[PDB]
Amino acid sequence: KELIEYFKSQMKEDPDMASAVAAIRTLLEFLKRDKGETIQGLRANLTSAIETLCGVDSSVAVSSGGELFLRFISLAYSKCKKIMIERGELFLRRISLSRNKIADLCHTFIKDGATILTHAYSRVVLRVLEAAVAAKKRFSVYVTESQPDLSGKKMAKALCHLNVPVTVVLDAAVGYIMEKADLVIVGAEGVVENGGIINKIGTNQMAVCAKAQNKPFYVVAESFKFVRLFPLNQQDVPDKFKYHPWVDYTAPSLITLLFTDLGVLTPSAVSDELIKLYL
Amino acid sequence: KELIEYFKSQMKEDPDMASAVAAIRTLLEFLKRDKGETIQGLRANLTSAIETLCGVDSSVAVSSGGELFLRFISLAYSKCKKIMIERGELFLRRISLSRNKIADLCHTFIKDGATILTHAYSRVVLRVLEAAVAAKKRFSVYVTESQPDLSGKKMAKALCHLNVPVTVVLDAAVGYIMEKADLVIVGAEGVVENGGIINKIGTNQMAVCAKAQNKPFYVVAESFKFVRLFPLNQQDVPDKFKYHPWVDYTAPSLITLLFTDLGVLTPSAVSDELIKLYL
Amino acid sequence: GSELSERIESFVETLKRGGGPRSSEEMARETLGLLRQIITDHRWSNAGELMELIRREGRRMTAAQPSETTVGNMVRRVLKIIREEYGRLHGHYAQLQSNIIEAINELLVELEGTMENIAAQALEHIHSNEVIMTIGFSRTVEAFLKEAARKRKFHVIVAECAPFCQGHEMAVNLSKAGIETTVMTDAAIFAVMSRVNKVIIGTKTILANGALRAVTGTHTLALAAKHHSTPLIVCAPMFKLSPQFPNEEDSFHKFVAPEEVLPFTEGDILEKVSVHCPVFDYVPPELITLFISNIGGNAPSYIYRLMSELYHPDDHVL
Ligand SMILES: O=C(COc1ccc(Cl)cc1)N[C@H]1CC[C@H](NC(=O)COc2ccc(Cl)cc2)CC1
Repeated sequence: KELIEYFKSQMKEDPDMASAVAAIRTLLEFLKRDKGETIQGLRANLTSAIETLCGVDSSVAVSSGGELFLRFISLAYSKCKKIMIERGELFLRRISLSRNKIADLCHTFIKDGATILTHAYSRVVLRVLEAAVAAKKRFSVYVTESQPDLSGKKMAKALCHLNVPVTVVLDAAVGYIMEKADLVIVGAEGVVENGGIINKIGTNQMAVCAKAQNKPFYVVAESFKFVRLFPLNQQDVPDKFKYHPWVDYTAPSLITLLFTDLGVLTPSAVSDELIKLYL
Repeated sequence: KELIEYFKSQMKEDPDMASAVAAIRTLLEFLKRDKGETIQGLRANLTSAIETLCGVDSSVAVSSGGELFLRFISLAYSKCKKIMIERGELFLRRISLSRNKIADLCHTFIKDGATILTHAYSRVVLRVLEAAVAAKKRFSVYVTESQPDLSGKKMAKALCHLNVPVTVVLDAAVGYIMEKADLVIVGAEGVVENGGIINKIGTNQMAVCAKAQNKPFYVVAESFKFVRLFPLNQQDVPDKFKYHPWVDYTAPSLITLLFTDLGVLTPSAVSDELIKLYL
Repeated sequence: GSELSERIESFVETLKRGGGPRSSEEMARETLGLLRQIITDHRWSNAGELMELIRREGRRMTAAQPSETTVGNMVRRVLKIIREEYGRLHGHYAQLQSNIIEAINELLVELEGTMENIAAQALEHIHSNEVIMTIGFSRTVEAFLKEAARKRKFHVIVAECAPFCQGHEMAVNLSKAGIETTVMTDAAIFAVMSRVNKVIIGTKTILANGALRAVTGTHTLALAAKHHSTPLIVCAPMFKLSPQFPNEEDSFHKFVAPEEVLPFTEGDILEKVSVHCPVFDYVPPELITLFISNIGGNAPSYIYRLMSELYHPDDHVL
């Protein structure tokens, strides 16, 4: 098609780039290229782009982005699209400053001399740890190897360049090392209404062990990851996002705080943001 | 030496044989071969055998066997050893009937139509599941892949021959599948005083998730695995038995019942047995 | 001869059809008297044949009513007595029988003292102006409370048991002695639990795991007590101790006619709806704080040792 290969090469373009940002870029250029001047026909092309892009990629982050920014642009007839492209550009700018804001709000929560415990590789956790070490903070790091795709080794390699002691641990050894970790920081792949996070398979184990040892469980995520889902148990999550599952759900009961570009939030506040945004 | 190669070939002799039974066999033949007729000199050769055998193998089961049966034989001068060899033979017989007794006491606790959840391969769990399926019981089985040594695949292969639906799951996916498991059965590698078990690395995660979902957590082990240790946290366990650790500790707070040859026991009763045995 | 046979029968059918005698202490007394008459009125010379016929008739009893475990566990007590006497005389035939008879006699004279023992022990567990909660009806627990009331002032909250509202007569009996008693529906257990100090309840059977089989709804009360961390006390004599384990057994709950739950007059819906009326329910040992017995208080984590002290492990299957 036209969006499949552009998304693929955007992944190739910037190996240091997220997937939701690539998705919003692809949908922006898709809407800017075809020149769809129709009140109702524009939405058809939009949802076609969204369904195609989360058919190629099974991320909840991509679908959440899609939904929220398609509503944002639709919330903006000839002048409609003329102002909608403006609002899309400024949305892209805000989403770009997202991760820097996230690092520079949450790097102050890591008391130095502590021990970070992290799940598989995530760009937001890496950014906040870079911000912390740039502020002259020394700490030890344990990383889960992320057995399905060995992203723990990748996280350890990326964090070793930051001049910090990183000790990638086994997937099932968090229960052993949880008493040696002062806190847990994990980058959510998607945030459900109640405050839970639909992250990699072992994040739920992380949170359960944290509640078993009262250890703080911190989560960092961009606000374009706020998805309007409410799973009651593991099976209640959409099966498309699970594909041996790949991504499981963690209740807000197990999360202490969320560090988003909208400031530090109680797991209770994300639902407030979502119902203010009205899906 | 003489014990190293005999233990190795005993492992080669019977690939369907435990390590503690092989250790007791090797020590029995060691005491029966050298003909040590000394009140105090006999114990030197004994502890030499024990230290050698747990130097070659880093199992807590082997050391526990060693300790308990060296006390048993010492609890039995010319007639001393003459009756001690008798008591060793009957000890071997009891330890042989151990696993059959364990299967035939615990196979009745699996309500049919349930879902067993098991950690890495263990002979006792296999025996009890064989006893259950021989009693015309159908149930589903989830097995953890045991990432360090892929013993979950081995358990799945062994249990597939038993004509039961086995679904080996990921090491970090127990938190996802715990709601689909009616109970958890794991074969302990060693039983500490308070009732906890020093088993493979993910057994503690298993137990913590069980307490997170009130699911029954069952443990099956032979009484020669009763070790006289009391770890307060993960690091309190002996480091020699841990060798990236290999075996971690699970508190009796997280265990429902233990199925040993001495009958079904509350985690409280193992300490009673141990203090009656007086180490 | 045939008197023994017809009395054994009468007892079997009384256990099968309804509850006779009502009090399970009287049931223990009756079954012990019957076991004595059996061991006296049979031509047994070796202890093995006696144990075998005892096991057979006990199997018949257990088949008569599985939910009534007092009869079975006291049959096991008699079997343990026979084993102990045989070990004493072998580790001797007329002396064997008379020694078994005097063993049964001491068991029976200590049987009627468990009530008074628990009543005496009751005082050191109740303080002034305390709020007790109990569910259903239990002679042992009401004796406990009315013996503590002679020297203490306290409040008792009795949760009626639906459908069999035995808790109402218990509340009346407690009020007889001036024990300020509040009667409520079992639906209000958790609502009132926040203002309760202790939970004192009887039981029908204690399992080897430490769990106990008690009237329906008591598991919810135990869960509420655990949530509010209030101590849950079980005043159960030592003849309700059953060596069987929770899920190695069969026939745990006793289901009675659903007429007690939904009446016949409801009409056509009674062909479309499935009604269930479980009398008993399972309470895991994690929710029990302390067991009170005729010997003294004990944690649930010692009931297995009490088993080892009462029943031979080869007689757990009868
Ligand atoms: O009057 C009642 C009846 O309670 C119920 C009756 C019915 C129901 Cl539905 C629920 C509760 N209970 C009393 C129990 C003592 C309490 N407290 C005191 O008397 C003082 O408590 C203290 C004082 C000092 C200390 Cl250190 C601790 C507690 C007042 C209420």
